[PDB]
Amino acid sequence: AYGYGIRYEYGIFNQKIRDGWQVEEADDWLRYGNPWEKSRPEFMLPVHFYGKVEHTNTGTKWIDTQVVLALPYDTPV
Amino acid sequence: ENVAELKKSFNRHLHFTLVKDRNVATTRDYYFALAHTVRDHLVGRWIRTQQHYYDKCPKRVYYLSLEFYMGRTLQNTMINLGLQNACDEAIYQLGLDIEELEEIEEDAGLGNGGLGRLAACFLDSMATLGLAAYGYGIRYEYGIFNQKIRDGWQVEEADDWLRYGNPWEKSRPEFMLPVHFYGKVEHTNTGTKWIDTQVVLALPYDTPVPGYMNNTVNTMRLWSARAPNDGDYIQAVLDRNLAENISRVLYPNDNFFEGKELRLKQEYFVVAATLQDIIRRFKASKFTVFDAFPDQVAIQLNDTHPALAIPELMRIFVDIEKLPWSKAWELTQKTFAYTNHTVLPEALERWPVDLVEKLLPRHLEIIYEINQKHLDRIVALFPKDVDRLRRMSLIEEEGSKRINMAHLCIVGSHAVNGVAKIHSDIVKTKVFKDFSELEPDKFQNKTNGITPRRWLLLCNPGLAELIAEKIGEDYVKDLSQLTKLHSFLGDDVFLRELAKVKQENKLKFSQFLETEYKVKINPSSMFDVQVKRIHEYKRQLLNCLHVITMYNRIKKDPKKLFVPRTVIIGGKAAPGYHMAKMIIKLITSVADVVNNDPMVGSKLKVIFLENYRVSLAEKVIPATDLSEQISTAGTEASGTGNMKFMLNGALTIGTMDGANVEMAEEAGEENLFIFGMRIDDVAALDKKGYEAKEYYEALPELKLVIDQIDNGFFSPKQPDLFKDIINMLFYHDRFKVFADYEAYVKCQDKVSQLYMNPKAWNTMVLKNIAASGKFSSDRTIKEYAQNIWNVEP
Amino acid sequence: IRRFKASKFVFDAFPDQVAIQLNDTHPALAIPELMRIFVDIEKLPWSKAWELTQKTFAYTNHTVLPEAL
Amino acid sequence: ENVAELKKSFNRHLHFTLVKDRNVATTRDYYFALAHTVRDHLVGRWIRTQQHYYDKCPKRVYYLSLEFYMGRTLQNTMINLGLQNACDEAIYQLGLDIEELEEIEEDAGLGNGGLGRLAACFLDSMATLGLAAYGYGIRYEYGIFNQKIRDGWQVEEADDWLRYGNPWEKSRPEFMLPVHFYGKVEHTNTGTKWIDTQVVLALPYDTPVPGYMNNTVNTMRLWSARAPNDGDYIQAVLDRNLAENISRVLYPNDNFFEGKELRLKQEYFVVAATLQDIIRRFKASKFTVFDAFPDQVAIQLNDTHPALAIPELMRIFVDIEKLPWSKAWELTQKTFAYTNHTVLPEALERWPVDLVEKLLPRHLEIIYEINQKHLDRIVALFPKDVDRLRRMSLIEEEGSKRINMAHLCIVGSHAVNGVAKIHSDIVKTKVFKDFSELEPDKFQNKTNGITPRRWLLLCNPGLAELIAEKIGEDYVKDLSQLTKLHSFLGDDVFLRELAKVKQENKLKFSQFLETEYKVKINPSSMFDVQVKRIHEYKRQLLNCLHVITMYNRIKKDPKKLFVPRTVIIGGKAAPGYHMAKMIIKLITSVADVVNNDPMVGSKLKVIFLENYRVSLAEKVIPATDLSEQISTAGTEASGTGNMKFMLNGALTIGTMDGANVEMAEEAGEENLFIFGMRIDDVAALDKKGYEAKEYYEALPELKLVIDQIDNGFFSPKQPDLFKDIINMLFYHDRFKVFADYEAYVKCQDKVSQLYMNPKAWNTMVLKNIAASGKFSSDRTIKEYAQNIWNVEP
Ligand SMILES: O=C(N[C@@H](Cc1ccccc1)C(=O)N1CC(C(=O)O)C1)c1cc2cc(Cl)ccc2[nH]1
Ligand SMILES: O=C(N[C@@H](Cc1ccccc1)C(=O)N1CC(C(=O)O)C1)c1cc2cc(Cl)ccc2[nH]1
Ligand SMILES: O=C(N[C@@H](Cc1ccccc1)C(=O)N1CC(C(=O)O)C1)c1cc2cc(Cl)ccc2[nH]1
Ligand SMILES: *Cc1c(COP(=O)(O)O)cnc(C)c1O
Ligand SMILES: *Cc1c(COP(=O)(O)O)cnc(C)c1O
Ligand SMILES: CC(=O)N[C@@H]1O[C@H](CO)[C@@H](O)[C@H](O)[C@H]1O
Ligand SMILES: CC(=O)N[C@@H]1O[C@H](CO)[C@@H](O)[C@H](O)[C@H]1O
Ligand SMILES: Cn1c(=O)c2c(ncn2C)n(C)c1=O
Ligand SMILES: Cn1c(=O)c2c(ncn2C)n(C)c1=O
Ligand SMILES: Cn1c(=O)c2c(ncn2C)n(C)c1=O
Ligand SMILES: Cn1c(=O)c2c(ncn2C)n(C)c1=O
Repeated sequence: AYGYGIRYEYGIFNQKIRDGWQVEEADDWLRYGNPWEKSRPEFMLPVHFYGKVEHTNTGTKWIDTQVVLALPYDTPV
Repeated sequence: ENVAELKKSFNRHLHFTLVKDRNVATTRDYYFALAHTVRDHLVGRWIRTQQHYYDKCPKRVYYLSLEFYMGRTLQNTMINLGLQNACDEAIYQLGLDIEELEEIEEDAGLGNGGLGRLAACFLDSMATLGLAAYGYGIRYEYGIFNQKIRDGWQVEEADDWLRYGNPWEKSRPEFMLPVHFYGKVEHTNTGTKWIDTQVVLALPYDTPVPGYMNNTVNTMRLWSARAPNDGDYIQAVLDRNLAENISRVLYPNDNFFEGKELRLKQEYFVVAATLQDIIRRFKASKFTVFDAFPDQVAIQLNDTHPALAIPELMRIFVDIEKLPWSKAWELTQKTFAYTNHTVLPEALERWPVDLVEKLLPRHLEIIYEINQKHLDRIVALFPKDVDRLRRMSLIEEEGSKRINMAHLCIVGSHAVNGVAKIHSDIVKTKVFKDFSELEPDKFQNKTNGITPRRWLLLCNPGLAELIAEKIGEDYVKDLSQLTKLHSFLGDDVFLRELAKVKQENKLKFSQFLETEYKVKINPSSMFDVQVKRIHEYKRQLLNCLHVITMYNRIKKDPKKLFVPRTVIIGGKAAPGYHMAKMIIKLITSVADVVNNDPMVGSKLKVIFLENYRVSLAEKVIPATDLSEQISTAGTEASGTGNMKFMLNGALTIGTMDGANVEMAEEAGEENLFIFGMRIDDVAALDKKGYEAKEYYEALPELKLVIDQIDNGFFSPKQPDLFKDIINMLFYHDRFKVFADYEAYVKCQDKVSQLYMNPKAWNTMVLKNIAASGKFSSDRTIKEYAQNIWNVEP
Repeated sequence: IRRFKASKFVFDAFPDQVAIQLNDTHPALAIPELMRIFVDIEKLPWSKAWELTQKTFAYTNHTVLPEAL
Repeated sequence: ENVAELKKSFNRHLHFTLVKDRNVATTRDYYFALAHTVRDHLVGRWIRTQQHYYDKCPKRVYYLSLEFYMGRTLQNTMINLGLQNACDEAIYQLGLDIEELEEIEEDAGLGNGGLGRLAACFLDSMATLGLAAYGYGIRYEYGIFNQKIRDGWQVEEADDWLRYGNPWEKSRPEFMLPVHFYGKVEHTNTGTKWIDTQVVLALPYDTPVPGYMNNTVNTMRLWSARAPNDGDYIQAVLDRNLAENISRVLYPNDNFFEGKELRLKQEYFVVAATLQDIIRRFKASKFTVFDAFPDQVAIQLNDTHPALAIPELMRIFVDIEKLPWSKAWELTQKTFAYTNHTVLPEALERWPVDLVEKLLPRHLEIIYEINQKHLDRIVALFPKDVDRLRRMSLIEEEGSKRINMAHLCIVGSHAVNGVAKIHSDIVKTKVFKDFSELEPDKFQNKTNGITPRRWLLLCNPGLAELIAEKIGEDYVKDLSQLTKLHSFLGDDVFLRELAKVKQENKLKFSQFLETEYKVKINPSSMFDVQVKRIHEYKRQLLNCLHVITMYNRIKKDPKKLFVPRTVIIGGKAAPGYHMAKMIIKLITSVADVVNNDPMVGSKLKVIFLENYRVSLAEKVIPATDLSEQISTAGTEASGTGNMKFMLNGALTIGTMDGANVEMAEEAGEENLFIFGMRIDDVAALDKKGYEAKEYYEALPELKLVIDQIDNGFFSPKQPDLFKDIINMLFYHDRFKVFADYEAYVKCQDKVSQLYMNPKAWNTMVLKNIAASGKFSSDRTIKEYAQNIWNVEP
């Protein structure tokens, strides 16, 4: 088995009670470092967003896209 | 188009076209049903394409050649039409294996090697670029012979490729034409008349040439010889074979001139038919009327083989269309362009005027007049220099008069090109100096190329997919896009994936080798490959020396670390080429000793790849680690196999000759294993004098090899079997094998070193593949379109 | 997909080597994305790819609350 | 320590730290495993060193700078720890190439050029001398951008140097600190209070600085910006980027002031954190308590960038530690020392008081008070001279009020120094005349230096070994020992060995050039190099004129003996520096015409060295024959690249400017190719009036070059592409390029003459290297230690 998700810099917020109301504080869980994760840079990948669809004889092409990279981090289970 | 409908069409053809059902259908039957199913997808665009050319009348390009080394058509057609994946699925769903059906198809081997394969790659490129191009050749009943090895020797078998029928060809009876021979000339008051001739009919067969994913389908028109219809009755009917013998068989000579009357008939046959077909088409279009001819028609001469086209066109314009000489000649020079494909003396076409007088009387007269107008000019511009007249004449006088067809092509053409920088240079400043000095702008270079469809997409889908997943499919039509590959030089994973692709190709090709040959293949060894026509200039002999060399080093120190190799050498030898046949026997003799010696084991295997042809090149090329391109510097006009291996992930070891020089420039010299003498070194060694007995005396490793070959170590039953080889090496070797021996071996040692460093080896592989873009035949044709034919996509 | 190709692999065996559980609808786009890869990248016909897809994916519904759909 | 144990440690890290084995390990993985293996050797001495400083409390030196151009750390660390040879052997025994692993390491390019590299050389020197020194900067997520050339133009790419992680840095979370911004001031009865501020946290990262073979390891502490922890929730979390943008990227400007609010934030950010960290440390040691502060702490201001430190310290002493102004001010002046690094008007920092009022309200008030006490004094000593008050004020009134940070540094410091005799002189008697007249003993000179470890031992091992075999290894710590080299001026063999070293460096660097660029390199040609940030004052343009000059002479008389050269010009241009970018395009345009003209051939090659950085300087510098140091006299404060080339065997051609003047003094003027106007000539030409159209009218060779550049000879597709360059040269050239053209070219001709006399050339080379001792940064720091910081090794 393999789990697949997103490595959020900020997880679910830390909740505090101020004057009886809930107050949210950023959960900066990686500030001091996480020894349990292992970057795997050789497996980085590009992800596309936006752009448009071109219908050519070589089939449909998704062009003019903005690219973002995906850097995986493995945690042992 | 979709899977379900492809299954129905297949079953429909198996039934109505093959008259079979699943219980009685043969493998050939399934293949024909699939072939017809795919073939139907071309018809619409083929009619549409040809109709478009008629309505818009773009300038037409005619590639005239005696050779078209087409290989197989089914897979190629499925890829260019975007049907492969669908057909693969449909066939699989019908319970069949498409790969097995594909092996049924006979190769259309109407060529000898490069020259014929270049023409085939050009058609693909011209169709992919959307040009109104037409290829014109001869529909040989028999192509290049099928090669077999019996008792270590090459044995030839007729290549009866049409026996079972050809679904990819379409007879065009309405365009049949008569071609004349012999007869005599009559200079009357109504024009010159070529009469009392022997007539042979030419029946054209059209084969569709589909471009890659563009809806364009051009035509390859091949002519067939047929007896006219107008002593013993039986013999007379049988004698009809004589005429039909004209398009019977392809002359099996690569880079060698054989002045056989039948060949001269094939040259004129294809030429007379083609030029009459182009003229008819011209006059049938929207068009003194001929002034626009050179603006509507461009004819490329593939080597001097179709040289007769120059006078044939003149004959037509003057005797048929009644145009004055001066005008006829002008249009001719604007119409023709000549490609010189070789510099080897033995390959030069020099026809005895006696032979030409008897067979083509009217053409001899025209060639003589062309030479007169030609020499009158020279005499004017150089009143003194009479030796220049002799060197530029279309006629050679020394002994029996002969015609220099190359000279004839130069004067009747407006463009002349070599097939690689170093070759074109040698052609312009050395071989045809006297001509280029007068007409400098006439000579050019058009470096050869190979189509990335058949030679990448078709032969190595794994590599095409890997590349495509990283930089898109853009590269198929614009190969210079492979340079983006440099972005991943430090990407360890992409390098492991690149290697996996090669290894899979090697594992598969290995299954082919253990199936066709006894030998056990070390799948981890290095695949050292040299496949091309057997020639002394290509030096399969040099390679053979290195193999025996490696063998001895192994026997000498069995415990000495040796990088394993599987040396593969293949190629057909011209039937009458004695030295080529002997070289084949030597290789087969070596393999026998090598592959069966317990001490060498899996360290070294040698294979003489039988029946090397296009379909076989598609299998071994993707599986190669090391490509041997070792002809003597200045002897290989260009080479194309070298490009094939470069595009498919192999490293190259060769001399600075042909296109090898340009490969080094594109990828960087350090990323190739260059060695040996260069154009200048060979010349120096010549002026001085090549004494082969010196290297033998100064190199012990070479001496051991030579002694083994000379004393019978590789032919115990026949101690002097290789005498002729030894004799040529020591006294008649124009290709200086012994002179590059030392550099070659040292180069080979470095290759072995690098092979042991996968990271380094594949890194270089990636730079080569990244630098192969330049060699796509689309780029070659692009330069032809712009600088010679003046046509646009 | 890269792992599948690097193992002892064309894609006919994909569903027999790969099972992808979609935790609620959040990763729903994985379905059309695989179709995209199969068809636009791997050049497989639609019918074949749709078949490989359904065999590969499994969906787990984690709620019926209208505001969570 | 020994080979076997280094192999085990390497394998131990590959396994436990990289979670890899040999079959799946990447090149980056091996590099990290080696890096960690070497890194372990520093820990013991790093803890020991810092513990020693705490127990003995020696005076501490803090080098405060916005820049640290560190380059790579692995090799440097192996050399200073005496591990290189052992690691090289271990790695080789593991089947790897240490050189390939080293190339994986990203440069820590947190600098723009000299100013940042000087700081880096200083840390090395301070650690080698055993000083209790600390460097303080900003840990930029992105350093100086990575440069690429696309279509002849410089293109910028983010230098994401931390992406894969940095083994040489150590987060120190327990020392995190808050830095405030904005807010307002409150003058209460319990002290002044700076409130309602925006807080940003600064997280320090420590990097060890190992001295050469001495067991000392100091620290380089770089600060990182982090958002505090105490509308739409998502946006709020995302908005945390704003604060963190403070230490996001290094401003890519060399010698140019950009008054951007973000930059002002970086200046204060690094300053507030540093001063609070030093104060805390001070109060945490063995210590009214602050009276001993200046005896325990010395802070050097690298240029005016960290000028805010003066008021920040005042703010701390008065508002936090509750010290009276008079005392606070005294301690401050005893603590700070200021180094002026430039005299170029455009590089001067002048912040609009409006910007400072909003961002640093409490600091504006303190700067105003400092100016009041400052001007009250002047008014006293010069009751009449009111214009003197305007010229010495910390505030400039002309138009929008601005703050002269340099003035602020002078009054708050007890020492001010230039970076070279001629520069310091100009700083003391001209630019700051009004200040030095009152406080003469305040101004000094501290000629720049470069570390012989990285810039000799690391970059040119062959030369270090040759030198070491002749005079011992003593010179590494005392470079003035190179003078013993004079003992071998007539030693023909030592001269042939000196030349071999250079040639090897040239052959290796040549492989780098043919690998990165198409061009074919003449390994025997003269390596003419000018690598530095692109500037009009540095005159890469002048060099370019000479190249075009040489090119024309070659075209003019192809058969005229020409001493072959490989001209290399490289350097990054500030992104918004238009003229610098245009200059790059010109050079690339020239190379294209030059490198591809058949008539010039191997006589001349031109290369625009892409992405010039520390690791690249280490490759090209050892490979240089001729070093171009040709900035206009009086414009280069000092220069350090010039020193690098001198120590590595290159001859210099330049003007009497910066440290070039001192190089001539040490080696003897005749042993350098000096030319052009001098500080006095340029002034005369100014008073008179520089009319560039005169030299163009009086020098045909220059006119030809100019016409070619202006008429499109180097940009056919864009005839007026270089219009802006021509326009500046003829009407807006403050660096008088045309004025030194003639002298420069004549100087260049003499260099060519000498190059043809190997004995003479290398003899001069030896005198230069022998005279380079003075330029070791150990000597520079020694003078800083004795005359400004008052600390001992
Ligand atoms: O960063 C080092 N160790 C690591 C150890 C670590 C790793 C993973 C989680 C927690 C701690 C470290 O302290 N951190 C990584 C975290 C971050 O990125 O902020 C904090 C380190 C050890 C070392 C030893 C020498 Cl000699 C020089 C530099 C060094 N850095
Ligand atoms: O020739 C027929 N189909 C063709 C189908 C075909 C066409 C072109 C190439 C290969 C196969 C056929 O079998 N061949 C042509 C080849 C040749 O030239 O010898 C072999 C055919 C189908 C059919 C069906 C009926 Cl009911 C009667 C006669 C028929 N002939
Ligand atoms: O992060 C580990 N090693 C570290 C090792 C390292 C440390 C510092 C610089 C480079 C490499 C790692 O791979 N990186 C830190 C870099 C980053 O900040 O992204 C990349 C690690 C080892 C390990 C071993 C197990 Cl069993 C589980 C989790 C693990 N993480
Ligand atoms: C490509 C090819 C050739 C040309 O090979 P060279 O090595 O260039 O002589 C010859 N024969 C076949 C079958 C080919 O596919
Ligand atoms: C040394 C160095 C410099 C300083 O060069 P000058 O010629 O003194 O301006 C600039 N950049 C780099 C990368 C250096 O190594
Ligand atoms: C006469 C002849 O077959 N020439 C061949 O032509 C091909 C195609 O141009 C070249 O690649 C090759 O080197 C050359 O030997
Ligand atoms: C502002 C700035 O970057 N100044 C630079 O400082 C270095 C180090 O002192 C000098 O060598 C150089 O000539 C000068 O241009
Ligand atoms: C290439 N070649 C041939 O193909 C050949 C030949 N002699 C006969 N043939 C067929 N010779 C000498 C030759 O060099
Ligand atoms: C088949 N074959 C040849 O083709 C051959 C030969 N000797 C020379 N040649 C060319 N021998 C002995 C032979 O058996
Ligand atoms: C050095 N330099 C720059 O770095 C610069 C500039 N203009 C913008 N920039 C970034 N100018 C005029 C300049 O001289
Ligand atoms: C990339 N680039 C520039 O950077 C540039 C320019 N013209 C001026 N500059 C600065 N052009 C035309 C250009 O392509």
